[PDB]
Amino acid sequence: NLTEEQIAEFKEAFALFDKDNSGSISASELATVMRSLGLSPSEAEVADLMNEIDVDGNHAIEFSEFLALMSRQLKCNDSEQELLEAFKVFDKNGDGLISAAELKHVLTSIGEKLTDAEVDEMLREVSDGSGEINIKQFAALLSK
Amino acid sequence: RLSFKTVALLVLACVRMKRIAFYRRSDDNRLRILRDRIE
Ligand SMILES: [Sr+2]
Ligand SMILES: [Sr+2]
Repeated sequence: NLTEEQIAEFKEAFALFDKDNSGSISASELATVMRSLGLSPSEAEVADLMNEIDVDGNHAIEFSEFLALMSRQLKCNDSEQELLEAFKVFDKNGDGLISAAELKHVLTSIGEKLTDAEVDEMLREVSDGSGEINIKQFAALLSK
Repeated sequence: RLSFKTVALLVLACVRMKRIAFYRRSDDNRLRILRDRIE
């Protein structure tokens, strides 16, 4: 599934968690990196992650388990690029937001004649009080 | 040397773990309330 280069690249990332170069990621290494990035995992969350990811049962994430953790991201790279391209179809001015005027232009392109009021309402249903739709909301919308 | 890609992959891995933990904890809580409700 993975090339020699893909393995190498993940190994470098893995090595950044592994502060003492022991060949695995401890609960303290995991908690430290996550906290330094502002993710504030609780102890119960860290304990759960070690249990779920290190199926070897040593409370130390090995490289093979790190790869299995990240493999879905590789499987999903094409979908992520498509999502961004689809968002760009709406977002003509490229400011990372979809407005009602941009939604209207797509609607017209595909032969859907809606009043401006209906376009406003269409956008409002999925915007969160906002006048525009951002990439997060675009993705959330497609999560059913 | 150290590349942007390497840093980005560390960040992605951390974000994925945070999300997994959040949703596992949230699933465990909801299964517990339903366990009680079932008696
Ligand atoms: Sr270590
Ligand atoms: Sr825009």
